[PDB]
Amino acid sequence: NQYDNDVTVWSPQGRIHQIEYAMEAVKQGSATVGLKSKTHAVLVALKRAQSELAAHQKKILHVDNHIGISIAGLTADARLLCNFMRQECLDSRFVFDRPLPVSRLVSLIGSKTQIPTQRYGRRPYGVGLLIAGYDDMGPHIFQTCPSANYFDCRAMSIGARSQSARTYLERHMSEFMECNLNELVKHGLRALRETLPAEQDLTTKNVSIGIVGKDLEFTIYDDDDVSPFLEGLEERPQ
Amino acid sequence: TNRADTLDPALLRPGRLDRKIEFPLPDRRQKRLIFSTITSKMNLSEEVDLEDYVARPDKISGADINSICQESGMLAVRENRYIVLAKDFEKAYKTVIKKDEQEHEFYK
Amino acid sequence: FNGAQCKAVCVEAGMIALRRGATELTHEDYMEGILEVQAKKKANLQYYA
Amino acid sequence: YDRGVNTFSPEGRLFQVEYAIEAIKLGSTAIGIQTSEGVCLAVEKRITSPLMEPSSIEKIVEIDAHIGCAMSGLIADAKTLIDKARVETQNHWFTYNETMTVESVTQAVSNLALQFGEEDSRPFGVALLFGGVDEKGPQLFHMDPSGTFVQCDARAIGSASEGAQSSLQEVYHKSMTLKEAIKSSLIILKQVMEEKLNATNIELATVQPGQNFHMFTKEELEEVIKDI
Amino acid sequence: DTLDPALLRPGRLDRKIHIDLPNEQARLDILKIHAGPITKHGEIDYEAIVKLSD
Amino acid sequence: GRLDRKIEFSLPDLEGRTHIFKIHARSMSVERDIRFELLARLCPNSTGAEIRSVCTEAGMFAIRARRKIATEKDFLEAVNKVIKSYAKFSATPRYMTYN
Amino acid sequence: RYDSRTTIFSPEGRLYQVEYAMEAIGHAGTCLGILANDGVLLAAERRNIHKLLDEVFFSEKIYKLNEDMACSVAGITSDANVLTNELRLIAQRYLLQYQEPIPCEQLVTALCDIKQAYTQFGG
Amino acid sequence: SHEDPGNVSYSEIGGLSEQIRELREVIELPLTNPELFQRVGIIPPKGCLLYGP
Amino acid sequence: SYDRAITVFSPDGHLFQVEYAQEAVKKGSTAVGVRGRDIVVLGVEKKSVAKLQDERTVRKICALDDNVCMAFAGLTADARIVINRARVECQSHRLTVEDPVTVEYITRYIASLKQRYTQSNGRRPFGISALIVGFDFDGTPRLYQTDPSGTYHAWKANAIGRGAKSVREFLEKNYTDEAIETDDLTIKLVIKALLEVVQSGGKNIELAVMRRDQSLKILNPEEIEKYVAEIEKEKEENE
Amino acid sequence: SAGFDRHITIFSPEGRLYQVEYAFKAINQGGLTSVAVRGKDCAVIVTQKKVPDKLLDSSTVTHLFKITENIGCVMTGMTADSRSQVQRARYEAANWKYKYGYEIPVDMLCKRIADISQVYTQNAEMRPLGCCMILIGIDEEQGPQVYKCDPAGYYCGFKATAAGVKQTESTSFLEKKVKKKFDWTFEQTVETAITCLSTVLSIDFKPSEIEVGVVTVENPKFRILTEAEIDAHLVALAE
Amino acid sequence: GYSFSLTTFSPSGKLVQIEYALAAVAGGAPSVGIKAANGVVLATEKKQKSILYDERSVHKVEPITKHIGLVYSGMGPDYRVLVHRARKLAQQYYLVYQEPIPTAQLVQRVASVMQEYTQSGGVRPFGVSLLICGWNEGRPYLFQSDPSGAYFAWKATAMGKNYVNGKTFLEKRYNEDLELEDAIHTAILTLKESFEGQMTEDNIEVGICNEAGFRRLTPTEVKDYLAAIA
Amino acid sequence: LLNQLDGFDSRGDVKVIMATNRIETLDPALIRPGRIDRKIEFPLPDEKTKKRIFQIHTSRMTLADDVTLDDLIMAKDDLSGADIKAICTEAGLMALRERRMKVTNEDFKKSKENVLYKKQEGTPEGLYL
Amino acid sequence: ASGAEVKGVCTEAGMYALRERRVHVTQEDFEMAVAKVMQKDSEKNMSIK
Repeated sequence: NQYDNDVTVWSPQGRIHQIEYAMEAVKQGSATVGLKSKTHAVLVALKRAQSELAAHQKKILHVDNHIGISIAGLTADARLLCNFMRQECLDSRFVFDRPLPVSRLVSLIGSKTQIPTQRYGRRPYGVGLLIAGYDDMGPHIFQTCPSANYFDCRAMSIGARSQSARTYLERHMSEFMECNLNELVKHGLRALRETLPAEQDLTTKNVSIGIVGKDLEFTIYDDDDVSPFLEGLEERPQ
Repeated sequence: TNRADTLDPALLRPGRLDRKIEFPLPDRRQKRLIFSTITSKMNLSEEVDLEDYVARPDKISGADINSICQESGMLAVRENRYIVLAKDFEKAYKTVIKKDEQEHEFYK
Repeated sequence: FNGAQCKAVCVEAGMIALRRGATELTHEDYMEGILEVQAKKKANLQYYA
Repeated sequence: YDRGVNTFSPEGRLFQVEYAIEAIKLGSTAIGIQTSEGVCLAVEKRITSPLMEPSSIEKIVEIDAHIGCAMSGLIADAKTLIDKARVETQNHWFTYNETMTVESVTQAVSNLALQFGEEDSRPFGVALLFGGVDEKGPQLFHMDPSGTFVQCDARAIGSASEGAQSSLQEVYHKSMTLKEAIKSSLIILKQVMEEKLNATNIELATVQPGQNFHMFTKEELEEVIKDI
Repeated sequence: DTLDPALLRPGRLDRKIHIDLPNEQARLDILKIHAGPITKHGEIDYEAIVKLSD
Repeated sequence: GRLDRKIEFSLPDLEGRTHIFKIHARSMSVERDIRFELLARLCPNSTGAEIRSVCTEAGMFAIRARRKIATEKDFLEAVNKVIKSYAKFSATPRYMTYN
Repeated sequence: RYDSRTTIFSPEGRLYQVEYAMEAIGHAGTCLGILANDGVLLAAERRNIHKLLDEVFFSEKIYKLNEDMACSVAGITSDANVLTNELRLIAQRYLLQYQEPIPCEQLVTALCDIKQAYTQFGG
Repeated sequence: SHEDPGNVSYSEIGGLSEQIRELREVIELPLTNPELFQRVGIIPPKGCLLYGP
Repeated sequence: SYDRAITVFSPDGHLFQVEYAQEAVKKGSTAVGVRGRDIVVLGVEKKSVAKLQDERTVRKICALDDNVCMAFAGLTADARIVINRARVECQSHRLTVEDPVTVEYITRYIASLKQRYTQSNGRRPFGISALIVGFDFDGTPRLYQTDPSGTYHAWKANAIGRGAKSVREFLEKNYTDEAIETDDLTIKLVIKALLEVVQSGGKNIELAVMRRDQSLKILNPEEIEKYVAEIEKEKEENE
Repeated sequence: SAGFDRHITIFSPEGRLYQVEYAFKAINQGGLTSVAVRGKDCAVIVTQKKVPDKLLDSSTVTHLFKITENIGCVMTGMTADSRSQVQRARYEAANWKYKYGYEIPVDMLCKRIADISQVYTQNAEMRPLGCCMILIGIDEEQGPQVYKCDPAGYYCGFKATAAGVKQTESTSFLEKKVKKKFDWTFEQTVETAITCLSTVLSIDFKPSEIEVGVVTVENPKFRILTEAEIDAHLVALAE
Repeated sequence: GYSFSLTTFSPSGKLVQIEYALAAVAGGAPSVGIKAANGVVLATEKKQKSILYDERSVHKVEPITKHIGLVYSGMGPDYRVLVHRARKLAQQYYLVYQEPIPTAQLVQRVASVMQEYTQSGGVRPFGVSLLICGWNEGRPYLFQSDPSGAYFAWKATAMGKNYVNGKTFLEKRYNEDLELEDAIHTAILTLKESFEGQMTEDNIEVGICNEAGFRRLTPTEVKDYLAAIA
Repeated sequence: LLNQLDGFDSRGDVKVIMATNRIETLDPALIRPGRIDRKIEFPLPDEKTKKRIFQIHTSRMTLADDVTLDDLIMAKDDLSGADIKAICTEAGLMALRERRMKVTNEDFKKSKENVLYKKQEGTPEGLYL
Repeated sequence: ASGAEVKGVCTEAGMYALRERRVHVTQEDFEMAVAKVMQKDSEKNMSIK
């Protein structure tokens, strides 16, 4: 275990444990769920608070007219990659005068997060990105990792106790592809209501939904265009 | 013994050193003497020259000349001859402290 | 769950059903043996937002 | 082990930031309360000597004509953040002819609350309470060393903040008034301080939308204390 | 290795002789020593056992 | 089937120490006008046995002056005695940098 | 215990390299100067008085630094060449700047600041 | 000392025939006859060490 | 953590080396300073004459401007660096702003330099604590103190160095609102402070004053002898 | 001994450093043998290949690296250090050709490579390139040359030259062989190289395992032999 | 287990990493150098390990200018580095002043370089002791340096294996007044005191310094002179 | 001692005081409460009381009063009172050794440098300063 | 040295007179004994200091 301190050191089993520790630091964020149809991509996160009186720490944040990210883990690295993300967006928006395809942006994200994972003197980024976007070929739902091994999916979920969410995504990923926005969003929160312990229920102020559409600009919602989204439910099967 | 870190607050002293004499080890010209005396215990055919390996920088401190003698003569006892070759010297220079060796010859 | 937690879950299903004075075990008490957090704790949590 | 800002934990986490969140707790207390009438704020000085001149200890400083502050724990990290915060709001007024709102102020501070890096310096040791009046009325804001910035309706910091939060959640609700919150704050203060409450211990800072200037009460605070 | 180099001088012990991890003929011969009391048949694929062992 | 429960406890939270303040306040000669939550803040890590030491030390100050009605200051200087002036000697404080 | 480098302080607080540089002074050649008006003198002890040297240097401890100043030396020898060259260069830069000889106290404080620049920094 | 069971001879072992013969020359000889050693006149050697995995 | 280095927090939330570099200040020579209402006064103890040298170069009280005065404790080399940079800074303030330099500005500079020196990579903190006394704005007397952390902290009287708690306890037990200055009660208060020194040998006393319009005045140890004589006379008059 | 655990490049007591004398057997992890011979107006390199695979190629296993059009070399030890050293040699020979206008002599190239290895040794925080290099070339007014460059930066150069794994034995055969004063008529050189490797390794193998690099004062270009003429020399020494 | 590394002093002693470099110098090949009345003689002891090596490739005696000789006792790979530095530095002096550099100024600047490598904290010192000489302004000189940055001035000295024994012979044998030939005679005597028994035209390698300039002798006259010189 | 001192055989009112110099060899089974309640160190005193202890140890002898004990008072940084005892008596012993009633300051030098083996409190430090 | 390396030099000069054959003990015999029991400590190119 005396080899288990820095990024540079290969282990005698070859698994650099700083990467594993950054993964475990990602595992202690909030739960969040992102999933797409053929025409609309929806990512839904969960808010928490420091106390009763205080407001809730937000997760869905805006990036660009067709790009929005979810997040889990650290917040300084979150805002760091946010500023880098907005910067690379407005860079290509300046130069090429087009919106960015999502895949080259996430390749730039991996190449950005490569350097703090190989040299000495920076930590791997504790980060929980769930990226929704629109290139010419429709919605994309990508996820990242602190090991920069970014994935493409059709529905993922990261954060605390997000595995029951994954089971729900397994048993409805065939059903996801056909539907319009409303029941899609309520499938997302029929993942979030299983990301919670059963003795409490998802209220208004703790949930957040961000829709980007093929003709719809990326928009965040909070409690008021979410009060329409929260009705249309039954109780859990007790 | 080999290591000298045990005394001289009291052995080798002003006043105590009356015959307490420091004793180092012998110079070149001594390996020739050990080669003369211990190989006179074996039979020495009549002509296998012996200064040909003092010129090698063997440095084989003065017991293991008899190790050369033992392994070499008894390797001739694998042939059961009492008469000595130069092949005894090669086989007792490739089965003795040929490890470190020889070289390093960098840095002087 | 290892077999340690096998034993832990079934004895916690006993004990959770032993709280309220039920007549026998109950499926939700098995589940709360399981929802004895899978023995994974705590968190504070602080900075994970 | 954990020794160093560039190594995680087997379970989380730093372990340098956590030791900073521990290092907050030793500081003096402060209590700020958001009310739609305006944001009030209070602090304890913990005066040691009679030679310790009370008006020289800074806790409430003035960032803008409607943006106040309070500090915690280490003094000089707070001095750094206050200096830069003053500079950047003036830059906002430069390029926009308007007032940088308090959320934008605290995002501008927590851009480098954690820009800590000694190569390619240490994390800061201060908790901050921010009050101000933007276009949305009054605002009360609370950040931390880790940059995890959140809005709070009535946040208490530093020493004895547990009972401060508990007895604060006892009395507080959403439709409070100003002076009721002021005396409710100094009641919590003289339950959590050690010395006798008088003219020199505490200091208030109240900002109103119609009273944006002078976020302070100067020895009418004596009249406020003697009304308890 | 950890033996003191005062003990590595000959005369005391004459030579350090090495026993190795076996070779193909060595594995085969010690295997056929171990292949003795066996109710086998005409099936013993010696070369596959020795070559597939390393 | 013999020793199967393993009841857990550790250092008390804060309110446990307020309860022990109640306990070792009621069983000796103090005054009933004082608070304890400030003293509970002054004991981040301590034991109820050391709360007994704190109460007997406020009693030692209540011996020093002829006090059977313990002030808040008696327990103030008792905690100041135990946790900062008898933790080892007196001089882990004596710098501002903080307030 | 709290040894490792010149920085940081010891737990009382003292310094490590300062005292150990003093104890590096203690085993060296002995110098002195005397109380005199209308003149001042220096004394010095010859290290390595062996018979097979040359003595062609006229000065092994004295260094006539500007015109009207010399200096003896004690301690580790080869650091002093770096110091004497730099000191001569400081006084000569002063003379270049003013065309007046250096009044010796700002010379002394200049060399003290040169030494103190390696007392503070690390490592 | 006398807990020692006698074994089978070197028919159980193999692939060390060089070690068998040479280590036999360094062990077995001077109690078979110590006087070929004294025919050449050399004192017999003393011991060896075995090593490896 | 451990007592190595300045960048790591403790497991309970402290910086060991700021507290540990305060110890060298806590074990140094004493120097006090009070303000009268029109004349300011301070001085150091422990002249510590070794019978065979000059002492005009070892002066622990200096000035940066015609309005402000210095003092320090701790080790003297860090005082030499800070004073050298402080003269430059006071003159650079004179370069832009055409005022006489306010004391609060130069103290903010000293504390800011000291703290940005302490934050950085492996730079040893300045183990001093200065006293910065001056009266500029309408002749208003001020005195501030420093710390290795970098906390300027305005007082009305002060005591540092060895046994500073006892010395400050005497200023505590003296410090009357009346009257006033009245430069005589202030002179006698300096005499009582130096009589309240850790040794008060009578010859190791070094004091310098400023009457808020003048420059620094170094006194003469015969006037101080008559001051000690009238202190002994008042001590006899107490009986 | 150590004790000091020899982790960085410092001086140990009595008196050596252990990093370079650990680098001297980074050659020995290569498992490879090289022999160079200078007798007369020719110069011969010989080095075998250890290819167990039929899926592996045979052209790109070549260790003979033609540095310039008149200078060849061979490498042993680990491969990455060897190839990087070879590109440094090519770059610096081209730098010679650019700066000085003519073809580099093989002495200055070995000096420059040794100096690069010494700078890699003098400054720490870089691995000391654990490979050994043997050079050959023809120079006017000096005939042919054979040189050796060490990982330490100790160049030398001499008549019969060998480095790798088993070259105490090779230099023993070359002392027992370069002692008779006969001339070396180029097939004497090829025969002695093949038979010295054939007595050190004792294999007596196909013409497809060794590589032969020659240079001669009749065609000063570096030249690598073909399977046919290698077979011709091998059966020409077959009696 | 201390000192380690180069940035911090011992509790009381000296710079252990410089003492170890001095020990590595003392563990090196022997040499001797003698300052006479008109010239300076340098002599080294250069044994090949095998009979294979050539004696025309590596050179111990090495000129710095046309009138300044220089030998060492240590490691050639560092020797060549600081030789090249001294070359470039002496040619820079001759650029500045258009005059051949004096030996004292050489020893000052070379000592400055070696001292700069003894500074902290990642580079090791040289394991090289020099013996610098030259004939500047009539009187010839002889300057020994060391890895610690220091320097001296000798009439005759030695460095390497048995330098103590060779020096005790130098104290007895040498004097103040000789010529270059008698200096070479006593130099090969004191080198032959400590070298191996077979000393030939190639095991030694000798350069001199007349006032007419530096001269590096050949194996022809070296074999002519040491053909049983006494 | 354990089973008798603060075991049974009811305590009541029996005062027992134990005293040491060091605490390392103490079994903590006796250090624990029940058996021993209060833990009381003693600081080696400040110079403000060193002046009185040096005065009173010198209160009953003849002494040339020009000499300044403040050298001795400031010098030894961790003096006990046995130090002061041996100094204030041994200086008079060095003076009355050659039958002098009053003591010279270099007899105080001889006294203190007898009393402490290698009186090493000057630099370090010495050079605060 | 600490007291009687005087006696060491005297004894080893008597030993030099013992190996040789003399009855007069000159000063050069004592100086050879000084070379015996005074060298090591020796060793220069180490003044530095």
